[PDB]
Amino acid sequence: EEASSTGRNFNVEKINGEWHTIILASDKREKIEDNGNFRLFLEQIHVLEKSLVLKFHTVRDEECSELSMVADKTEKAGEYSVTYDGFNTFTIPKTDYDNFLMAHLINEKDGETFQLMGLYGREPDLSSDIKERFAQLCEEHGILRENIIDLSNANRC
Ligand SMILES: COc1nccnc1C(C)C
Ligand code: NA
Ligand code: NA
Ligand code: NA
Repeated sequence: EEASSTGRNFNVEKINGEWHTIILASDKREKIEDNGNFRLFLEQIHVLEKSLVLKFHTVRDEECSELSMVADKTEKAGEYSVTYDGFNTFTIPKTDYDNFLMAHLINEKDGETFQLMGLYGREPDLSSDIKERFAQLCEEHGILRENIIDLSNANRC
């Protein structure tokens, strides 16, 4: 069974736990390239009453650094906000809880904005069919495949 965070049948507790960044995408590709601030490797999501504690690691010169961030629920169901290199809001348009999680984020910094989409897996990689489903969701948001970066060959420290 699949659900969206914005949907009536969403069960937020079910996204608690281990996750790995499999693919990232953006309509501002530099944000997720090598030294981009949004090239984040998710490790776990801790579900709380009104927030999600996101644990990531970033990479610089082949060196991993831990980074934790707290996302608060906003006034719209299924939407979360978090301060990180600007003001961010995100939703989970599709997840099956047991294999994948697809997030759609809007960042706003210095009066600008960009979209980020992420595909996270319970294991360090996902099937090619789920990766294709993610590409389809990115296309629905006007993000070209050339702006989608598979990081499955580089998500471990
Ligand atoms: C700040 O939020 C993020 N940044 C980069 C990748 N993924 C995320 C969360 C949406 C999980
Ligand atoms: Na809104
Ligand atoms: Na959407
Ligand atoms: Na959205």
